[PDB]
Amino acid sequence: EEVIVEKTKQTVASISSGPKHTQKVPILTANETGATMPVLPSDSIETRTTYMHFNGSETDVECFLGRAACVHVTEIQNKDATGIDNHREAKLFNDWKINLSSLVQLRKKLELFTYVRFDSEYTILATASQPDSANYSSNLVVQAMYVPPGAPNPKEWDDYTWQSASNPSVFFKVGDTSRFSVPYVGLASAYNCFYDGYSHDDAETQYGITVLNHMGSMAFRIVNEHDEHKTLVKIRVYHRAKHVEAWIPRAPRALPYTSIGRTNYPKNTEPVIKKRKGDIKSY
Amino acid sequence: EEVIVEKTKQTVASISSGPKHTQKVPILTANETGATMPVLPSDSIETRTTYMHFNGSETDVECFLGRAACVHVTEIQNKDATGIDNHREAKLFNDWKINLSSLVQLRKKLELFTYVRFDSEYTILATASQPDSANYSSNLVVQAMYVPPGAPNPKEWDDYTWQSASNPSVFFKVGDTSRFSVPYVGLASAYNCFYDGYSHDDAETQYGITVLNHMGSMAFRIVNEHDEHKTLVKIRVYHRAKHVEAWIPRAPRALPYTSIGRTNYPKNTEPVIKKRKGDIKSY
Amino acid sequence: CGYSDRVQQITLGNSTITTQEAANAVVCYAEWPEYLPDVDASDVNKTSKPDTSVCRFYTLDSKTWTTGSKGWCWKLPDALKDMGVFGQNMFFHSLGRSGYTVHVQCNATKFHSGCLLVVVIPEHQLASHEGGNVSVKYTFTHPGERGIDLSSANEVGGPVKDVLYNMNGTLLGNLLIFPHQFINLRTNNTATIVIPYINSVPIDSMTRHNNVSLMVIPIAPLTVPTGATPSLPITVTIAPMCTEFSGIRSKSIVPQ
Amino acid sequence: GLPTTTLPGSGQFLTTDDRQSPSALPNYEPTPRIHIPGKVHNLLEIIQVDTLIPMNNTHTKDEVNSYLIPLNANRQNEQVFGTNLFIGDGVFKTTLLGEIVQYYTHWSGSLRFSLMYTGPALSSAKLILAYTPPGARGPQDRREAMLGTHVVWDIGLQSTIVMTIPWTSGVQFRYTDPDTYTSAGFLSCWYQTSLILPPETTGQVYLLSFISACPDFKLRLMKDTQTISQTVALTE
Amino acid sequence: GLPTTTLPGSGQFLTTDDRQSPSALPNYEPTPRIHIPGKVHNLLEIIQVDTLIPMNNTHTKDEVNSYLIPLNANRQNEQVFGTNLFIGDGVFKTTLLGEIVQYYTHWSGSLRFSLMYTGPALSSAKLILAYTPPGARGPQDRREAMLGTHVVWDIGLQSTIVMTIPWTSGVQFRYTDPDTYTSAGFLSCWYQTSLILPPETTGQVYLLSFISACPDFKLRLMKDTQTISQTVALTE
Amino acid sequence: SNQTFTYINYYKDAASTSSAGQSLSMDPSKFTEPVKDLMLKGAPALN
Amino acid sequence: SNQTFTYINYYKDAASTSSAGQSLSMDPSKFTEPVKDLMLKGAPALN
RNA sequence: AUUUUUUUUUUUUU
RNA sequence: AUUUUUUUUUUUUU
RNA sequence: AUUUUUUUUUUUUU
RNA sequence: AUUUUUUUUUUUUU
Repeated sequence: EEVIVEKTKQTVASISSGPKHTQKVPILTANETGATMPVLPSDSIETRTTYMHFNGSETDVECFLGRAACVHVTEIQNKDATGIDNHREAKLFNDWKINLSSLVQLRKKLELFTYVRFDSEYTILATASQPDSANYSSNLVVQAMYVPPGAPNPKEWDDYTWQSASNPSVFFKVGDTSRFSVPYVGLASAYNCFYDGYSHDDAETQYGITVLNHMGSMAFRIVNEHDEHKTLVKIRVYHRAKHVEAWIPRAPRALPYTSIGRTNYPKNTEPVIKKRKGDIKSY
Repeated sequence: EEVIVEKTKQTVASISSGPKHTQKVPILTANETGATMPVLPSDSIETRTTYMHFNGSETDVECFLGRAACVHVTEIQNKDATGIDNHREAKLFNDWKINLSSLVQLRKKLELFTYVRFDSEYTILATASQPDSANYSSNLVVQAMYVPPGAPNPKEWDDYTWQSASNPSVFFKVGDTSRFSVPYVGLASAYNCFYDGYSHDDAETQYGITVLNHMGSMAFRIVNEHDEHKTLVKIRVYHRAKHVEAWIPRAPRALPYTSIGRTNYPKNTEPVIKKRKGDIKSY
Repeated sequence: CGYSDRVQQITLGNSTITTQEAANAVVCYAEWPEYLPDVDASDVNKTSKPDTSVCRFYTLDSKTWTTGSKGWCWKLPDALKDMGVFGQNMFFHSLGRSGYTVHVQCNATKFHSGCLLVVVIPEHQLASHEGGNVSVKYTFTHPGERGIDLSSANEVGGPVKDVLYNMNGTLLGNLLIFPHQFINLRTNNTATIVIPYINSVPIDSMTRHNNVSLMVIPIAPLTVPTGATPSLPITVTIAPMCTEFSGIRSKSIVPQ
Repeated sequence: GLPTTTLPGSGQFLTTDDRQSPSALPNYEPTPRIHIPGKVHNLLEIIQVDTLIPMNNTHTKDEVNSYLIPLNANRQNEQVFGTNLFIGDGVFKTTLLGEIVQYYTHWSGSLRFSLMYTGPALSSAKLILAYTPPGARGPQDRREAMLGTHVVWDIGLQSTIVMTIPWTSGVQFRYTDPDTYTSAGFLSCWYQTSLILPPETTGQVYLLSFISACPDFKLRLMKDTQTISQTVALTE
Repeated sequence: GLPTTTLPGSGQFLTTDDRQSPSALPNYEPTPRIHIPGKVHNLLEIIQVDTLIPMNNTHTKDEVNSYLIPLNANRQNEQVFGTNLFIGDGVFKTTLLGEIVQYYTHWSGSLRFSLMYTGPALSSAKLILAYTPPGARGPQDRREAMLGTHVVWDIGLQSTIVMTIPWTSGVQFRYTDPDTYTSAGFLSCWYQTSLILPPETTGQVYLLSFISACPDFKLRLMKDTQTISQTVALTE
Repeated sequence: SNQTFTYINYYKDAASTSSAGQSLSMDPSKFTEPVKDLMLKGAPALN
Repeated sequence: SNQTFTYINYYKDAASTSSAGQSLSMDPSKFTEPVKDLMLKGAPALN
């Protein structure tokens, strides 16, 4: 329980209880009222005085949503750009619209609630590889540029937008990490994990996806020039939430996700409730 | 608004306003007086008490001009100097006259004002590349020597001026950065973004360019000797202004720049006002 | 009380300007011109203040406002370089600083339509009409009281003369961030702009450097009534204010 | 320069590390908080809410019928349901209790089990809901389950019984993943007398099973759950 | 030696990081400040100044005429102008408000829209300047725009109307880049009665449109603007 | 019962700091008992 | 409402320090109302 | 622009 | 049209 | 030539 | 859901 807190040992778990022959029955309830009665074990059995040596601190939503999780894995390489028309398709640079709903493990922890508001902590890890024949490992530097909506998008890896006089960017080495903090950047007072609405009253506009859970976008490149070989740099973005506030606890999702921002689930999906190996009376 | 600041919640955004039937009309104005009347929404409609939860801190000119921006990209290499007459043309060393008007993105933010005075923060990043066949990546050290006007200029990479008994220089590794602070070094009390004048009364002297926005010059080299291969080192200089003061807000430039220190724009340039896809009454 | 914001009088020296359909006076950046204080001063020479002989209204030549007319630009102190004792001290001295009161005349009738933008621009550095790294020669940025007619032709070594791009690459609509005043023929016939000394130095050469430039620009085109002559005169009258001169010598020679 | 020494673990990225880091958006002022209802501060708040148990698992596909425990009339001494009390598996696995329980490795405390009768108001029954503490097998007749933690439920105007499963364990914490050493026991229900239906009513009536946590409940050592997976990343 | 541990992010160069760094010129004494007028402390100071709107966009090349809204005589119930209120695009894009607005990602607050009449002093007009809040379409007759935020402007000795666009939004901030969800609405002007010219005067008279920001205005999350670019670096 | 000493914030922004800590607010009653009439335990739920 | 602790300057020069901070001066009136006669709001601008 | 001159006493070189 | 909102204490059904 | 500037308070038009 | 109206005095623009 959490009713009474003592002095010699605090926050009793169960109080000492004895036999009952009484006209008040705490275990008879109506759940047609939409309420859960706080029935303790001392209302049904005879109990002994035990204490909680527990605070309930790891189940705080600051702790629950506040560890780093991989939200995006993208890939760029450092090759010769002479003769390439599309630098994005050749992955000389690559950008990512920031969302926390692409790894489903963080997405389920987020979508236990309807609205969440937090400051963001990003950690970006870059690891290289040379799958083709090479004489050495290149000493490469990655630029991650945080591109807000309405900012000019990069067309090439050596394009003028990478100079970033207003856009925040970070320059770090491959094999290392870059860690930076981004505040709560929602237009409203909280992000929307779910949106039962549209951008406007239109018959062909998109459902559910919204700029209420818009968190910006970051674009990646390698600042170095090309070598004799080709080296592939894999970039993993890690997000840690902090100063978390959350609202409206929702039902957990059991069917798999299919998209970003949609609640859609695949057709002909498998049953998620485990069928009993026997009948209902079987343990 | 910013007129009245309350105690329970500070700096009201709009005051509560009601219907008007009055002989004083705040919305009738003469802009032939050269003035902007501070007309609020409460002078035209009926409003409600709202608060600014905003300070106007990112639009401070210390913040606006105070992030690092790429002001120069130059290139040097570490090759065999035996048999080379001009070391500058072979880019064994390369110097740069310090200005903030070569990247146009910082230049437009600077040229919103006529006079600016600030201390400078330089960050120099050096990245190498071996485009030809090489057995290893060289462990190179870059010297960036700040050369004031009147100081001896380097003729060779191994020339006597690189010893720098009076000139400030920094020695850092390729792949790393060097960060140093330079004070306000203008001859006058502020730099001149614009100069409607000449150096002297002459019919053939240059217009606009002046030593009032003179910030020194820094010369680059690689301290290491030559290897069996050729390695190209690209040097990017980043400038952050701080302790910024600014004067005389100017009209923003929309036509592209063509030179440094000149206000010239290209002939046969494209229109910068967007033409309407329709008539004037079209939304 | 019972006075007007319309009826104004400016008296400076032995010169007096009256107006009866003014709008206001614009004081540039809410600052009256002053003499150089000792805390800001650097030059050790005792300055010369000739006040009565030099701080007085000088009337420039008149400009004809036509429908196809683009605008006019004047540089200060360059416009007042042949004007009496002020222009003489401007050449006999190596240094000098000055504030100005600019009063632009354009009267019409109540049947007329049209609007002028009178604007003072600090450090109005002009663009060459060729682009690139071409500079503007000395005589084309120093025309004198004649000013620069912006409706004239492109000439070698001179500035660009597109009134839209403000001769420096910025559009004409955003030129109201500079201290400005309109002359609307239905409302206004004069514009008064009082300029202090705006420089990054305490005192400067008055022959190699123009501190401000004055542009009179027709935004709305001139519409005369039916049968009227398709023309109005525009007159500019500039008076130096709180003028100091320092470092007297033997009259430097400028080009032309 | 202050003379320092770098320790083993310099440059590591620990995902659970709680340090400070530079703000990429200086002087940014976020949107002020408005009052939104239903604010969650702790996951121990929202597992004390009852949610239905899909306990009629005898269906080839998932159904609404999986939440309905069938109840037959004029039966005597028989069994209504039975399950083990691994709350991170089985019937409890998709439940809001047992979907937050699988976010943590260890659990401790008392469970709160409910049953709601949804037959006619002119019907009557008596059922016996029993909890078997661990060590013994699952009870196979009513007398076996009668020797454990049980309640006799008289069905009447109040349609719900609430029978808590009290914390009967030697060790202080149980694994949320099913473990034989930290097993929790067994749960079953039996006819105490019978189900009597009123005249001109035939067929089956149903029970609705709920589970929640007591305020006695503890939950520690956060892990990743097995209820979701993906093989490729999702696109917008 | 003080035992230290280096964190992830050691040796990174963040452009927005505000730290200290060694001075390359020790003991340097800079030039003392003199008093220069027109000192700017904040970009929210200089966007409360009106600048002209190039709103007559119907020209193949940029003109002075682009700033003049034509106004015809003896017209009734017609439309003078109309635009959307994306202030980082369209007619507002080259404006001093809308060139500082594109240095930031989010904007909030009230706009201040002005109109100056430049016809003859013996002429008269009545115009109705209306703001349509978002959700509805752009108004296509005067009665549609009459149902929104409007002012009736009597043209007389005072030549300017100042009609603020008040902050009518559910969300607290709008994107400066045009976005459908954070759209701002529509702005238009119509003839309330007519334009009456005096005798012996023919032709068109003109309006001059201004925009500025109220002290209510907010502007956050600095970005790079789209108004300038270069393909190669500049040389002296 | 020691106390940690890492309470010195190095940056100027509040988004730059570390995690907020446990709320110790702990109100399950707005989900468990969201009812209009207060419902005692032991009393009949209805009438 | 915490306060940052990074107020120790490590170098001897004032150019070596970090950014100055917000001015909180905020006077738009020298650009918005640079007029000689004070102009009230509500009153006629002229005469 | 509420500034200009008349002239007082103090300071820098007596 | 000197009205609008912020919120106090009293009265009618507790 | 013992004068020059810094700035006070009074008078003429507020 | 113990809320609704009657009307007082204070604050924002007189």
